[PDB]
Amino acid sequence: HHSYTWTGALITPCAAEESKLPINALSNSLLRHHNMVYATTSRSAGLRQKKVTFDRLQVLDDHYRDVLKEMKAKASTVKAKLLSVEEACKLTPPHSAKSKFGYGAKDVRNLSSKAVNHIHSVWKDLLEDTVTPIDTTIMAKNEVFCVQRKPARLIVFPDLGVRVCEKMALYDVVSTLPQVVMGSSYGFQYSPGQRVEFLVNTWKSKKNPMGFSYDTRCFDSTVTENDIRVEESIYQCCDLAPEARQAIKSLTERLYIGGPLTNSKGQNCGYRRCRASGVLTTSCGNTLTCYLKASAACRAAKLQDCTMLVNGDDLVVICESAGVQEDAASLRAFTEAMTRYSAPPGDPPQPEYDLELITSCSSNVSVAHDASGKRVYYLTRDPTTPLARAAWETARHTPVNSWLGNIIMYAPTLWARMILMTHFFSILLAQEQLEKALDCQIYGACYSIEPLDLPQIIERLHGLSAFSLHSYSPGEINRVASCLRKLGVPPLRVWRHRARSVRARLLSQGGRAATCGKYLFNWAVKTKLKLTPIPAASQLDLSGWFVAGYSGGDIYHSL
Ligand SMILES: CCc1ccc(/C=C2\SC(N[C@H](C(=O)NS(=O)(=O)c3ccc([N+](=O)[O-])cc3)c3ccc(F)cc3)=NC2=O)o1
Repeated sequence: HHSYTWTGALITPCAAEESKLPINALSNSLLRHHNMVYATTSRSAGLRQKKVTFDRLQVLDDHYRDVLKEMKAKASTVKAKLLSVEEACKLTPPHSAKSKFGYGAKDVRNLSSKAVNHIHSVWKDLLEDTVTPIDTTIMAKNEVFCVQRKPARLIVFPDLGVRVCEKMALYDVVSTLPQVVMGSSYGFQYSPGQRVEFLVNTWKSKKNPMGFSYDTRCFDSTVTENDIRVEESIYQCCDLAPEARQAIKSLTERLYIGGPLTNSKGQNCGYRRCRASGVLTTSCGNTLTCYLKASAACRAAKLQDCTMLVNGDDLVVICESAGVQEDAASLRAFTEAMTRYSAPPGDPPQPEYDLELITSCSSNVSVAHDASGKRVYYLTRDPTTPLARAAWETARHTPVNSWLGNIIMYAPTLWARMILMTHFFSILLAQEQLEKALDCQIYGACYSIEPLDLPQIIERLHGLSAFSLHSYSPGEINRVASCLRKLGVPPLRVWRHRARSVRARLLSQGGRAATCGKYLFNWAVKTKLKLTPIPAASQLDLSGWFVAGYSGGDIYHSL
């Protein structure tokens, strides 16, 4: 029951790989300690392979089956539709990996005959063949981090033609089934503010609240064939067209459960028997399985009033404390149950009695004060990785602009406002690219967004209070202070100075640009303004922005 088997062929790159942080005339103004930032490359693929390769064992008890029966009952109320070839094509990222069959994402988005015909043939084959394993490409991802070095993560994905077929058969399913099955516990249905709101209200719902985060060790590799078949059984509970059921069964047997791994050079690297990280069902599948195992585990551990929050493999549990000594014991039982279900912990889970001390999705709840001085909760996170990536994107253009996604997601934070906004608007100004649309990601889905719309976007997501938060917590303040000293990032006084400059320049520009200067940097001036709702704020269509997770699902949405 090994997660992977290898032939010995190396996981190769499909282009040039940089490890050291690229430096340009702008680097120093943001970060001086350049050696602490690095990018993971294929060179460390071998190390990752050893970590993700192990034997899985599963002992499924009655709690497991009891929870599953419940999940299926909810899933049976779901009705999902097949997406047309055109609709699926539209969801394909302009820069998605091209097909090995004479066409690329551009041809797919354009509905070229060649692309449409191959997709139809791939679909036909899925209906007629439910046994032959589908080929996948294994690659080492190039991600940026701050030292203290980790081996590159692996990404396994099927060909473009297959990815479009996954959309047709399962897009509607993975977009609507999770919230129906898990209710308020499905994390991807919330915007950052709504996530904090749910966490806060949940924590208050308890007489004596207690909570903890549970980090599974290499979750993808712990997903067994059984887990993937159980996932399919859940999808099949939905009201689906017979053609969709066949396609889902086929995709499960031939791709989701496992298959051969091929490097960029076309050499067989081995075989997979665990979760593929680059398929449409990755996020929904992990979310369902994690929720199923954790739910069953809570019962086995006898935790009282268990409220969960799941986002793929990230898990948050808030419940009624049965006492400090009892909580620590119950948690140990939880871990033991999760382990029996093939989901051992990476790091020992610890009970917390302070909401702000629980970290999940690399985030945590914190509190500040709005213009009225009222206590306001918001989502933040350790800025280390965002800043390292911001440094990289400062001297290198990338497919995904993490700084933009981070501003949108953490707009209310001290670090995003003082540093990210100031630094990058200064850059956008100097190059006059404020109106240029940029790609970023939100819950795994790719979105093309223009910087000029940030004020509106942030207002809709976080409200006007995002532009006026102050008096952050000492804990947050010092975590940011530490990070800046570690990376060698200039202090507040410097950023405030730059913000006034950036702010003044934006105000001069006028229109959309002035709005950015007025709202985004109102904290830079000594005498604040009023800051009132933005007229075009409602015009924005943020409908499918916070509905589901699509990490590795090759999903696109143009704003
Ligand atoms: C890493 C070390 C560090 C830097 C900043 C802090 C802590 C801060 S900064 C702050 N507030 C200012 C701010 O709002 N100033 S004001 O002039 O807008 C202001 C001051 C007082 C009030 N008031 O109501 O009393 C309102 C607004 C700030 C917010 C966002 C940002 F990116 C930088 C600085 N509150 C805090 O706890 O720690």
